[PDB]
Amino acid sequence: CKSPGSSCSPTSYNCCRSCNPYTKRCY
Repeated sequence: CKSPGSSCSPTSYNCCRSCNPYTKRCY
């Protein structure tokens, strides 16, 4: 899994961190 600045739509599970909704990527 990813964690930082990685593309996410809402709960795309692309990252084990969280989805930063300003960049539509992870924190």
